[PDB]
Amino acid sequence: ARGPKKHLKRLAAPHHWLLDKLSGCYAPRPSAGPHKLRESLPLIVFLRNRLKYALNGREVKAILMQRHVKVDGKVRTDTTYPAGFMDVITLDATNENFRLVYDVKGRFAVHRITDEEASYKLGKVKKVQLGKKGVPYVVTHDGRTIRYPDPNIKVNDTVKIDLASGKITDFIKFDAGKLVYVTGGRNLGRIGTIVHKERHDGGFDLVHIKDSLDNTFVTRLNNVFVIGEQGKPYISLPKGKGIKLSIAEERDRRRAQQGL
Amino acid sequence: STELTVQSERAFQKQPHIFNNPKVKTSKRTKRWYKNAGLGFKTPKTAIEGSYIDKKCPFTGLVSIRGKILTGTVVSTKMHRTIVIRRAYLHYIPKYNRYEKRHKNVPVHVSPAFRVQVGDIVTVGQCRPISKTVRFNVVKVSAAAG
Amino acid sequence: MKLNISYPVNGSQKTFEIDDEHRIRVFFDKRIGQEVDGEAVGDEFKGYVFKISGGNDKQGFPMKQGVLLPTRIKLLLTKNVSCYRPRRDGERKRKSVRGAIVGPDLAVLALVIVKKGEQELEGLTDTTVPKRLGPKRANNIRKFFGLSKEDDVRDFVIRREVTKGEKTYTKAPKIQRLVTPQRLQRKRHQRALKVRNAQAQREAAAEYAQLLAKRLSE
RNA sequence: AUUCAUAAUAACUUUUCGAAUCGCAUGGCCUUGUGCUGGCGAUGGUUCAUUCAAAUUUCUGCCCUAUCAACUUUCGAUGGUAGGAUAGUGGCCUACCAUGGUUUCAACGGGUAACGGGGAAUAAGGGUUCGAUUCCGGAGAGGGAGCCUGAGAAACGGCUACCA
RNA sequence: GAAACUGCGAAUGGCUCAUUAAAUCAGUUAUCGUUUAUUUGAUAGUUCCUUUACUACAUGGUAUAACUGUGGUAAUUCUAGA
Repeated sequence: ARGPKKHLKRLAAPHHWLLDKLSGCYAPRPSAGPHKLRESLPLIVFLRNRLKYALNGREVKAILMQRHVKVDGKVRTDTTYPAGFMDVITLDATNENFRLVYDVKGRFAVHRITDEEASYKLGKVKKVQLGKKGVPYVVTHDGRTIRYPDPNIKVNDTVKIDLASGKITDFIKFDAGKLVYVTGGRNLGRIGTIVHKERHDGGFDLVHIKDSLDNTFVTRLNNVFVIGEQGKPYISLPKGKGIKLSIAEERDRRRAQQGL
Repeated sequence: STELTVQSERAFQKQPHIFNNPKVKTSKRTKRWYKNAGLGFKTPKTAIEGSYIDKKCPFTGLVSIRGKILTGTVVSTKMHRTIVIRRAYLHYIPKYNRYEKRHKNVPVHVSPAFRVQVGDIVTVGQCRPISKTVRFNVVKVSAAAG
Repeated sequence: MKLNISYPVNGSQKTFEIDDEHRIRVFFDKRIGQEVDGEAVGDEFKGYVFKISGGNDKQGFPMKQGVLLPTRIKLLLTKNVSCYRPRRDGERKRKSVRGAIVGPDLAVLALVIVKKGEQELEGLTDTTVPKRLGPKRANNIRKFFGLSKEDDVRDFVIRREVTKGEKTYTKAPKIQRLVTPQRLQRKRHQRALKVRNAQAQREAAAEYAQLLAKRLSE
């Protein structure tokens, strides 16, 4: 139909934004950006549904226009900015540093960290390729391309990249027995290990995941994301630690913690 | 199940960017390029030693094999470089809880390193559509009962 | 008809309404661009060699250039050609038009003096109007005053005077393309950024080559 | 899975791109010329990448109809070679060369008060009817074709032609 | 801070359901079969000249709107001459 959609109604955005059905037709429709509009979250729903620092889009626009919100270190005045996975949205005013990591349930929640670890974001690589003047380069999943890598890096390896240097720091070579953060499907937002790895050559190779609490599952491989060493993750983790309790014991934990 | 000469039509059938240098004495009698099809499949020995061209072949050729991989028997062979498959299968019905027998047809590009005829259960993968019906290139063959 | 006559050298223009058919009919069989003398329409116009410029018919539908076979006609028009300013960019339109060869119902013709004769006309010979807005590019000012390369064209610009109700003050055009210390610092910064980014990529390549030698050392 | 990324050679090209730009600050120097350096951020500018996309495309799946049993080919019907076209594959079109392709497991033709899907109603279970309509996908701007502009439209709150 | 020149967008939204019955469409595929403004991130040291009597880089050209004035036609978001 003649060209690109710029509207997007409510009941069509992802569900991890947790928008109410009413008080509009529309839903804040990410611009083009680093992160996909299924896996990102705009700053406006971040600020006014998840942090409650405004009540109006008027307000969120003035807030961003005051040049405090340094999403990956850079001031953003764009309401429709797609803040997505492993994002280091920091401030100066409240001096707080939010990292967009998920829930156990699959929802971009709040994760308030220090200034240390507000200075590096991780990233899965998704193609490594050779370019002009014989220069190799490596992609991430925000689209950060980086020239001159460590050649030890392959595809599906993760990288710690700082904020402003680029300058690829401690990467992780991908293999078995590593802590990963599965970020898709129903296994979205659970943490486990690389107990087994399988190649179905030609279509959609997979990886067995065992968590800590003896729950095997088996994910696809564009949902894998290495967060590091065995019991040693390079960043901090939310409550639950990506473990996905059953619903009855979930209710039992809620009821027991309900009251003293 | 016929074949032809070396060059037939009004062009000179070769592969692109393959240059049998006339100045250097070619000890071998050609520079025959090919590739490996992948998906575990094996290039036939006839393909490497052969003397066809067929730019639509997965072997010594310019298209590539990806997408769905399938099998089926062969019901027609009377085209030039294409056969006609009949993927026989059963269709369920929820209401009657009972299957019903059904079929389609999906004509594939028989390459002249593959000797086929009626019978011949074949295996065949998807290859960037070639003409209006044919999206599939035969990669492996087998006989019918004997 | 009605005839507008224009003299650019003094910059003026005026309409007359001559009706003497024996005078008017000498301009027939003439397209736009030709030159005449108006001794038929007036002995006051004797020696004044003209050049016909254009005009409108008895319905206002104008003329153009190369618009021959002169009855009123329709034509598909585009940008950059007259009789139509495009109201949405890219759009073309089919507007009517009239032929340039002078016929009888050309209700307004307008023309220019290209060669002055001998007589006097009250509003186009002695009455002069200068230009309204002066030169504003630096080289236009230099050619307007015949200025050299380093003649400091800043303070030789056309100053215009206005009073508000009493408070008199001058104003001047803001000269664009002036070589400024602004542009000096800008060219300096841009060239320095270029050469420094080049040297940084060179040194990064060198460090990467050292790292690859260390990897190949195994 | 590659003739893939890339790299090099030999050249070619109406030789594409390589900031004649702007706003704040006004800082460091000595060989004071009123000289030399100098930040913050605004648009652009080439390719690659990402994103928003779009177009094709694999598979499988549709209501009634035999008072529709054969259909397809001048003028492409199926397939090849090669060229043009195109964003790009492709009978998409053209030359040439073969008669193919579909079908009683229902083709082709007819109806429809046929947009489809998400779903709705009624509900023991198995189902039956409906879905123009709050979302996705489609399609159209009176009927029908053509085309400028533009990354994107066969745009109609654009144009041109005819018809009503 | 009017008017215009420029760059952008007016292709999104909105409406209806007439057509179309393997067509669309839903799942499930591919781009090793291609375009893509935008946003994000990378990225650019070479342009002329037998490389000595060079040929603006403290920087090169006219060519148009808004404006000024003379006008048309009963009449258009019509426009012409200067």
